[PDB]
Amino acid sequence: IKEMPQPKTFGELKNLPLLNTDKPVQALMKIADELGEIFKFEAPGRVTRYLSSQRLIKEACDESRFDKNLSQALKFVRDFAGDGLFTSWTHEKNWKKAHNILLPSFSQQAMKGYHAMMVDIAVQLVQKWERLNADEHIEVPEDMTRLTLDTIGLCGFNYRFNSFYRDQPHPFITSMVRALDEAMNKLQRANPDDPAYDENKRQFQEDIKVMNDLVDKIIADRKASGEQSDDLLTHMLNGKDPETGEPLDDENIRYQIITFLIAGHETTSGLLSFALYFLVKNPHVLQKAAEEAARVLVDPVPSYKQVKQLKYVGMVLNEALRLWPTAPAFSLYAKEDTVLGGEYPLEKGDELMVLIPQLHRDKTIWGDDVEEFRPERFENPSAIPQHAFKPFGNGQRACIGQQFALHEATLVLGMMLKHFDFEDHTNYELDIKETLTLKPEGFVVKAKSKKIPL
Ligand code: HEM
Ligand SMILES: O=C(O)[C@H](Cc1ccccc1)NC(=O)[C@@H]1CCCN1C(=O)OCc1ccccc1
Ligand SMILES: C[C@H](N)c1ccccc1
Repeated sequence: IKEMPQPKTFGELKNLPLLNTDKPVQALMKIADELGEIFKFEAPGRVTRYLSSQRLIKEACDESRFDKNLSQALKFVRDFAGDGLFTSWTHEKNWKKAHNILLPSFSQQAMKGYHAMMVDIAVQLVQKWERLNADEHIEVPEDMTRLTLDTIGLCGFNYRFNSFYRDQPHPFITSMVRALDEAMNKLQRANPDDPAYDENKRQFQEDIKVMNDLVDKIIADRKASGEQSDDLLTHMLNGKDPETGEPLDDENIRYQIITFLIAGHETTSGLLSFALYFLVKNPHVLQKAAEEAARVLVDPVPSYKQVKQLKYVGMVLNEALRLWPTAPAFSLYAKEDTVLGGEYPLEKGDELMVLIPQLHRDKTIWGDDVEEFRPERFENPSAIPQHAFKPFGNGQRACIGQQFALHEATLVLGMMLKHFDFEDHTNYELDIKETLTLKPEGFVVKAKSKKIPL
């Protein structure tokens, strides 16, 4: 039994001003490097503890001992995501209900049904790049977000955002991004009292109304037509929870749609961006990956079966998730009084934060080379210890979208590597923008077509 280290303090603000930065996760990563596997973090009326070691995170991941907590970031996202899967407590009736209805829609099996629609968007990405002139470059995060948003639109609700036809966002996305922006900015802030932030508050209320009206219309216009298009919206309108026997009500369905639209703008787009970054910075790896893409994707249109064969492309994506897990933290609470790691006594209710990028750098798991991009670490998936690798979180509150994310990222990265050579023509310096998620800002490449017909 021993006392926790704590980073530097600002009198009565405690540690809060440490979050007065547009890169809080990165600042928390540098604090973990200084203080080690566990530190205390206090704000006025709040105390959490950041975990960085596999030794302590394997205990936090014990579902008999700890459950999902909504962090301050999750409570602010709930103002527009409501009791959707990502922002609901495990004990809220709508969590288990929604989880049991949607779990079949997100299985490895359901991916065979989404495949055609994903390919439709991936082919739009490849044609865009095939049609660039010699002088031009690729804005990598911008194009990946166009792809992932369009993919979740079409598979989710049979809606085309047509992001490859635009350089200005949909009225929904403007509100959605501006809501999320306001939600992360609030973390550091003084209070919800300053008249200054009323304008930020006014705007936030108009954005919640805009997202709510446009998604409530979508539900309404789909119940209008009676059409049964095999999409998440159909599954949610017809689907019945086997426990309660009930379907979701229209309000919860609107919350699920908002939740899914954010995920598929903010997470998979980041994975693909990091993955391409590590590939252009590691030529030997790009070469192994492009060899597999060219051998496997022998048809102009990739099949489900062919994407499952891209083992090494899978390993690249897992290595990108290891260094830069795009949803970098999740929050837990003690269900009862308990002792963490034989050393840190917690009371019932006490909060933990899992710093996933730090977990993924634990030299006692991964060796001394933790900063190296080596997809070969993942050649043998049973060599990875339990709870050493948690990019999709933990237990029943893990990412429902995991197989959807990996199928889309494997398909698209497969096709990119099949169709183009890539040049890091600016020698890009990694600059990680923090929203809810991580993305590489300003990441630009050139592609040189291999002139393979679609
Ligand atoms: C590479 C992409 C993604 C990563 C790294 C990721 C990561 C995560 C993680 C770490 C959690 C746990 C959060 C927590 O404990 O607070 C989570 C939950 C969730 N994710 Fe994802 N995600 C990704 C893509 C997606 C996609 C594409 C969707 C939807 C189509 C999605 C939907 C969700 C939902 C609904 C939850 C809450 C599930 C529940 O608790 O019942 N995610 N994700
Ligand atoms: O939101 C929190 O409670 C903490 C930050 C905090 C604020 C006030 C007092 C004490 C701690 N959040 C976090 O540690 C991290 C860093 C910034 C975002 N974040 C987070 O966990 O956001 C929720 C989230 C959403 C989506 C994906 C991962 C994580
Ligand atoms: C990280 C998680 N997959 C997420 C879910 C919904 C909205 C934003 C993020």
